[PDB]
Amino acid sequence: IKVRENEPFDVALRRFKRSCEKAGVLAEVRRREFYEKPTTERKRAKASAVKRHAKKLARENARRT
Amino acid sequence: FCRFTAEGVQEIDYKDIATLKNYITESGKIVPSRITGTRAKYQRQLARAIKRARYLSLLPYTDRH
Amino acid sequence: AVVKCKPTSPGRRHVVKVVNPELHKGKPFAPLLEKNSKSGGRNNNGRITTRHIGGGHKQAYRIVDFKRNKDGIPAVVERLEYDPNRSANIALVLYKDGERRYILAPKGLKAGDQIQSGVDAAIKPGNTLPMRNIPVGSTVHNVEMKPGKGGQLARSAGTYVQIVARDGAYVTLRLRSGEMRKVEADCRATLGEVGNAEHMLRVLGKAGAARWRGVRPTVRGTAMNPVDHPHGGGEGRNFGKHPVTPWGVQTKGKKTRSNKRTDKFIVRRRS
Amino acid sequence: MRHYEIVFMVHPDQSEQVPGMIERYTAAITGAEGKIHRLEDWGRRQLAYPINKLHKAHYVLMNVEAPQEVIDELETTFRFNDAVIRSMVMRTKHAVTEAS
Amino acid sequence: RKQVSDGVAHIHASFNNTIVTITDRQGNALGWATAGGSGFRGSRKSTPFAAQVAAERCADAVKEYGIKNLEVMVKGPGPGRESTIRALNAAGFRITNITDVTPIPHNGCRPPKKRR
Amino acid sequence: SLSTEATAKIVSEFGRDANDTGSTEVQVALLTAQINHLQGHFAEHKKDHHSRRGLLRMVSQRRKLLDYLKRKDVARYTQLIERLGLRR
RNA sequence: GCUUGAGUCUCGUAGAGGGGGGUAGAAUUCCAGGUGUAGCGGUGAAAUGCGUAGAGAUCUGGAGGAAUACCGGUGGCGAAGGCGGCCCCCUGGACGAAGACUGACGCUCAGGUGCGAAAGCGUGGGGAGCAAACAGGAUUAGAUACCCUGGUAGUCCACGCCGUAAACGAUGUCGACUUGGAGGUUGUGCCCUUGAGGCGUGGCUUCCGGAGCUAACGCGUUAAGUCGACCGCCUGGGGAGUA
RNA sequence: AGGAGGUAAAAAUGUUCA
Repeated sequence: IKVRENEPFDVALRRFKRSCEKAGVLAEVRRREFYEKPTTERKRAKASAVKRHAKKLARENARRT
Repeated sequence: FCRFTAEGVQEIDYKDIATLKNYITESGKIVPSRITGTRAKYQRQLARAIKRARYLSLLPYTDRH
Repeated sequence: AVVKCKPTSPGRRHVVKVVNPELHKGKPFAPLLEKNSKSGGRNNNGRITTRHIGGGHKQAYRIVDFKRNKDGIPAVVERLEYDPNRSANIALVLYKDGERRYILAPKGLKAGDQIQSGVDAAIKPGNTLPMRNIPVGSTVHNVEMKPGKGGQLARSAGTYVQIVARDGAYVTLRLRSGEMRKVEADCRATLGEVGNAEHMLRVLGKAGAARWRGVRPTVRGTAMNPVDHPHGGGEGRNFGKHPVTPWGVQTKGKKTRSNKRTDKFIVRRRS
Repeated sequence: MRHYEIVFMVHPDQSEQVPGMIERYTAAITGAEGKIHRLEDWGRRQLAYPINKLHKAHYVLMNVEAPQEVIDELETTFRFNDAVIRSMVMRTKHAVTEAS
Repeated sequence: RKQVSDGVAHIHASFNNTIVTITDRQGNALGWATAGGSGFRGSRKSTPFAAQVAAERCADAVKEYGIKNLEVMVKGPGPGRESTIRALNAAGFRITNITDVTPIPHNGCRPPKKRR
Repeated sequence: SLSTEATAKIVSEFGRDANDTGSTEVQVALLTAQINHLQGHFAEHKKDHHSRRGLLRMVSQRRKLLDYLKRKDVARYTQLIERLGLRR
């Protein structure tokens, strides 16, 4: 949101902007209100997240590689 | 990973800006619990601490002031 | 109390009576009264200048202190009255030195409260004090235009003006209609709003209900002949004319404002 | 009676006239038998963000214990006194005395 | 003319265009250039290359003032936003500090439902 | 909502002593004390619907007890309704 | 009579539980003024629309209304509907701890009564944004739709009404019994807090799964498992949840 | 390994029984 690298930089190098928000919340408060999908798609979000966590502890098969 | 008042119990104060600014990014956002490794109970008091101190102009709402 | 009557007869089935049980059920203070005759809408020349006025119930004039020139003399609200010359109710206050006066009754002001005027007034409803002592954003009523003039704006039932900004010697108020006037800072204003805000919920019901308020039958210009009203004429309710007053001036959208000496104070016109 | 942790900031220029004020507010409180715990006057420090304009205001903490009636007496003297800007009252939790 | 030494460049990068203007530190504008006036009508109007020439044609018209160092305040998400500053870096100016002044609300007024 | 001293007053009054805190007489008077105090709350507000449901609960809890007391001991029941001021 | 049912009292704990009153910051729109100039906005493309009267952009100041970014998590609370910026006042419920007390006061409940998203209706205010209807421009064989620019009711507040939702874990309520694993959350006791802790004990809650159960899917100690008490409800499709 | 920005204007219909 604010960078200087005071004197010797000569290059953008601003990864700091994307680390805060800058676009994740703009392409969210851009449109599509709902008041419904939030609880729907985010209950959908971590539903699949726990199963990737499940097979994280479930890839102990052989498969030969 | 790290811990706080979870072991050495203490009440999170809002006048204490020293320990409070560790939980605030350069933008002026409240960091999530999924990073600082704090407990849920102490987190809520900490969230209330930020909102109280922000009202008393001790912490910025954003860095564009 | 917005109470609706019961249809025991036609013309009583629509009447909505606004009753206030706190209103003194006796006689007003004799010294502060004076007669008030009916004009009938007839001026010096005896001609009816303002139409639809006459009859009504005979009523007396209760001299109300709008000015409020007393300073630092705490008074107590004795009783709430009914005033047939207003829209709001009047409170008969009693000062410390034994003086009795009639004032407009604000919203939150029950008989037995304590008010006072002057620059040493605490910010409490009923208290009158110059506008550079009243906080900006506050709600006032019975506000003046000229210092010590008296108070003209916001005087009817449930009315109030809002102090929206203050710069130097001129304080801008937002009137009840939406106008944004400017005013001298020495103008005294009374805190709170004007009480009896349920006045507008009252429906008259009977045609005679209006007849004793003093109003008189209003005749539509279409019903008349062309010699009486620009509209008139016709052989079966014909109109075909641009709506005007009985004096040929275009009504329904035609600004008649032309003062020019007072527009210096007026910032924003209503909308 | 309940404890309170009121915090009120005063205008910079009016900070030269503030000391007498603290003793004025406490007088009405102890007049009603309200016990005082702290009186920590922080001092004129920087306002993180502009408040109605003009930053760098003067902070005053009181930390009072008093009856419920005298506080609305006290907070009404905050709304209508434009010298003091942005006041705030809080909860008890057995008022303390040490931190700064 | 006035010969202003320093200046602040502003970049309003939206999803269908980018209007980059150059003002001084006091806010009074001294010239601008859009991707919509550099030709590019339609699909090319929302491209980083169009943001490049916009920064170039804004590098001109401010020559009368000739500002050395330049503060950069980019605003809004979109196709430009980054190609407008790299083109402005090679424009010859001295980029002092780059900042992001995107107008993020705290759940204020309600955004449209459009798009299907 | 019944401060501790008010609770302590009624409990040692309608029963044997401070030890007596669970008897039926004690309960009815103590509940009535809360309802009489809560009557002031719903005098105004009129729309605090959630807390009201808490009131109606203790109302019927009182009525369950009184119907028990009458069914078990009409003697003390008659003396309780006259000392508390209810039961038409 | 008695106590393991039920309920009460003393001490503490967590929470978007509820009602009322103030307050704050970002942002949107609008208004006034300075700088400055041909586009702006929109889209698959485009056009209507806004614009040399001088927009958009930028800076300063002002007025309003509504919603509360981050914290925020298959996290918490509530009977359900549902409720989250901050603070104050009034106030409900739930849980835990070591005890005392009353002594079956209980479970359920046709009819009855109350609460009950949204939309809608009435009276009176308010009205930024969003947006039915409507209009215009496109798309199209047509487009009274999808998309775009505008836009009224409505959405907000107070007081009444309506009583309906896929009001749904599509699973009625209370109570007892029947292998475990891993997390979340909130109380509590003991041990060396010897160091982000170790071992038991309660309530709520999520995922995976054993027996059993099921038409199968799946449920699986918060059961659709094994039983008990009461209530509501179903009897082929359509007609019709209509006359 | 863990998280953010970007990624399809238009295309209707198919007689009856077996």
